Amino acid sequence: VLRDNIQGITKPAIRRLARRGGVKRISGLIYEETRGVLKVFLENVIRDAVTYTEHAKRKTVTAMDVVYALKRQGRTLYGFGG
Amino acid sequence: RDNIQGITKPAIRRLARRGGVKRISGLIYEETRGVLKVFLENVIRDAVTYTEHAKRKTVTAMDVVYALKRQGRTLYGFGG
Amino acid sequence: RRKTRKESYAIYVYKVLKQVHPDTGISSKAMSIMNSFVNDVFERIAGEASRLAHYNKRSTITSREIQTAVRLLLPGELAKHAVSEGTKAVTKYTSAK
Amino acid sequence: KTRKESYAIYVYKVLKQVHPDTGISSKAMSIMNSFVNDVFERIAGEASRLAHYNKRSTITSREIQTAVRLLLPGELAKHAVSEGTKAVTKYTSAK
Amino acid sequence: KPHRYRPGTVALREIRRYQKSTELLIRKLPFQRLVREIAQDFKTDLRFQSSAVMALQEASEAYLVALFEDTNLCAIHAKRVTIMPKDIQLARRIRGER
Amino acid sequence: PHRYRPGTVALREIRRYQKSTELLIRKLPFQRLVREIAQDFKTDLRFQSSAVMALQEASEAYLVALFEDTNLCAIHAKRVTIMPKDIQLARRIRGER
Amino acid sequence: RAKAKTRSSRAGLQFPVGRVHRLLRKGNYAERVGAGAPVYLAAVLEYLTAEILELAGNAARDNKKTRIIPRHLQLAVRNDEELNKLLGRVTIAQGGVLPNIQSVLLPKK
Amino acid sequence: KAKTRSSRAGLQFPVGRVHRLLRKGNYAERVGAGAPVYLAAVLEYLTAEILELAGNAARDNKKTRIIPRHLQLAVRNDEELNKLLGRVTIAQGGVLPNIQSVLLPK
DNA sequence: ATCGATGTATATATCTGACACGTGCCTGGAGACTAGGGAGTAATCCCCTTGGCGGTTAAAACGCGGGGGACAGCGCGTACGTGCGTTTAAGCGGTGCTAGAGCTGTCTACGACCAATTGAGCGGCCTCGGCACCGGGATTCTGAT
DNA sequence: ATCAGAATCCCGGTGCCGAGGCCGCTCAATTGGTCGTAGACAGCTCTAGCACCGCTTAAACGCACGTACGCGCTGTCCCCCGCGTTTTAACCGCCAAGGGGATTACTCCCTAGTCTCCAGGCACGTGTCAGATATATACATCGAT
Repeated sequence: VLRDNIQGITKPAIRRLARRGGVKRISGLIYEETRGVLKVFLENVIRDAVTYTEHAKRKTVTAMDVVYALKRQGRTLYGFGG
Repeated sequence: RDNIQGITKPAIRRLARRGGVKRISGLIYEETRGVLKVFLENVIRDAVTYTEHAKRKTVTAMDVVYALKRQGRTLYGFGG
Repeated sequence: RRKTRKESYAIYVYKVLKQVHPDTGISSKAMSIMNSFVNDVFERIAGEASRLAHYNKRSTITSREIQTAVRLLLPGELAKHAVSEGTKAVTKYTSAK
Repeated sequence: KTRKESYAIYVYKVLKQVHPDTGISSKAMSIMNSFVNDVFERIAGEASRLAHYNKRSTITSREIQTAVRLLLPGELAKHAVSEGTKAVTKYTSAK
Repeated sequence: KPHRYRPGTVALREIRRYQKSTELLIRKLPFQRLVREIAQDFKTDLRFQSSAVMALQEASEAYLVALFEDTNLCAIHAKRVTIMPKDIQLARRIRGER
Repeated sequence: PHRYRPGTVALREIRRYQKSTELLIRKLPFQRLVREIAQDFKTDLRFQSSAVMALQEASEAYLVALFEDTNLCAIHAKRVTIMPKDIQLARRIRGER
Repeated sequence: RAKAKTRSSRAGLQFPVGRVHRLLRKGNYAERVGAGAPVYLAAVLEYLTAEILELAGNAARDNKKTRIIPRHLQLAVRNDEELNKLLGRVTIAQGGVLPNIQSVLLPKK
Repeated sequence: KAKTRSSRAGLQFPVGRVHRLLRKGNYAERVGAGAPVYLAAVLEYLTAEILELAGNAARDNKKTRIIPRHLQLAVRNDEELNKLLGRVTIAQGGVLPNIQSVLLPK
């Protein structure tokens, strides 16, 4: 059972994500806040994708399942099938 | 015309009070009139599109509900 | 003439109301809101089940598709209880004729 | 079946029509194919809702035109609508 | 001296009163004239069902009230109480409307 | 020795990562995080490599757009540093919080 | 010929299974529609109606009323978290808003 | 000898495939003859617009091959297609090179 | 200004794998013919939208005083950016194997379809009680003392 | 703490109009039967996901240090609030007209369905060239003086 993998989203990764977003200066609690936000977003999308998977009676989460999960929330993603 | 000024300053203040606003700058009224004119233009353009498709000459409530639904804001109690 | 039939969920909403609140009534505008809500949730669940059947190259909407669409759209406690009610209804209906 | 259906060749033909010296990456190809599928699904769903609202049982050029005017932004909608009626006119003339 | 409430008391009373009630806060004939003026640009000689203008007004007022909620939140974020147009612009930009 | 003025290496990083296209989260810890999150919904799951890649693309796009709105609402507060209250305001205005 | 029995009565529902079946068939959702799909859908619609109507009747009691008006539906929806999530993008006409003042705006001593 | 419907309409997109997708996609019980023609023309236009702006973007980066970065630049730089794809994420597309004025050095 | 550090762009050469083209096939699209039903069109009716008059009253407009809040300036201290040495694990490349996605074949349960029946559901009519409007006393709450 | 005044809450009375119920009707759901087909299940293939080992090296991490920025405090002035007075136009009611929205009936043409065929598009294969990588270098920009 995989555990404590939310800290694998390291502090420099969050700082790079902020730099791409245009953020020039970052607080110290932004890292924990961003890990929580990312955990919530991933929980929602992975729950929708695992629901799509279980409907097809598969055990492997297809990329098209993730695309349909994203489309369901309105976060349409191009480049992994239509 | 003067019709956008028909959305008076006290009406905008009442809308802000319902929104929970305690203090209002003097330029909020013109800003809000502009915001309302653009939201209204988008909804009414889509409603008149739905009307013209039906070959009608009147804008029905249903068409407004459909235009709103396309905008992603859904109105309950006007039909649908 | 006689006005053509406009179907609505008014009487069914009223039956459910008399079951949950036997003495509480409902205005006409609130009944129209409940009718719009039932139509909206119906078209959401039906569109999601349609998309589910289309994704899996299938051509029938079953209780499976409606259950998965309820799991997708409805929030988890609401989905869990709606799935329980729908499953209970499909079993009791299949048990009878 | 082993075959999969995509808009690769048609996108390439349009690309050669527009910029007849430029290729396109496979990732960008997948993005263009999913873009065509997504826009098709939007326009077709809007035309289906349109035919359902007016108690019609057929998608015609009018419903596609109205769905284009609904979803596409005004410059895009205007030029796509004018060309679409030109294409329908060309098809009916040639039959 | 005639009694005067301290600046911001009547504002809070108005907040409570208009959050307690449900009537439309824009006068119906000005909004109706505005709707017909705006629709004059998309098709001439249009007509409107009364319930169409009523639905447009309900939607417009709900949109403006939610916008003023977000505007007030981002005004308080800037350690302020007055809402400025830059607050409205921030709320619309974060909401993906600009 | 030579040292840069606090803020220009940050702007250099901003220009670098806004000109670039690589993924900014390491792929293996993100994949492990995806596995850990998905084990709750269903045990013994499997993921296509493209599925985890799509999840990562969506996560990085979402976080970058959230940081854009966070930056905007931090400048709105006449600051340059982004605080957690900035993220909370951006999510509350977006309609997710 | 056997006495007619409604599908809703067979399923033990108040919502119309037959009308939901006709709407699924005419709604252009699939070329075919299962037999238990309108039963399941009518059960889900009846449950969601029961949830909102129970909360709205509670809100109407709290305002000492015996009719449900749009204000009571709005209060019932926005006061429950899960239904407010389900109806987040939804505007309820004549519903008003939730009474909510930010604590910074309240007066001080 | 059979002449294809795309050549009749004067399009590159397949009128036959669009008609088949309309008929099987459960949009209506019937599909008019001009509907796939109109839809194929509109889809071809959006493809042509995206690809024209992406080819311009590829020329700006001195490339002769459209990659996702050029599609992202084409989409986010034009306004109409940014409105059209405003809720859409493009994989490997990156972001627009935008820095806020307040953060620039004094 | 200025020069030095310094990262970043730019120009060229090797490689490499992925894209652009060919081929064979097969299955999906085109020509042709059919029925049938959906949509186009024309007449009708009535309802519901538009337009006008009048009053009247509540709301909008306007003026004004002032207070409190926006905003600018300043000081400080601490948290964050930058750099550097260390360490840690991500990445890449090869290899294994087996679970499970995917395809095919078969057949039976199940849903479309269709005709006859009828009872649930809808439109219309009527009435009474919930609610709304009015008015007046009670309570709350605010601000000046 | 107190107290007066303004606003709101509450309590009761009267009315009114819309919600609730009843009844006729009609058409849409039910029942019973038939038939095609789709999807459930078995079985076979073979792809790719998972697991592992090893090496490398670039990224993460811990820490030191300085300083820029967040934040708290203070002063000022301006501009929004709140209230009194005037004006105006929104609203309610009432009436008139007509136009267009909904309905029905008739027709015809337009699309589904089937058949027959054939060519386009899609796996497989291949080769070659654009771009990735590497290296040196030039160049502009940042920084301390």
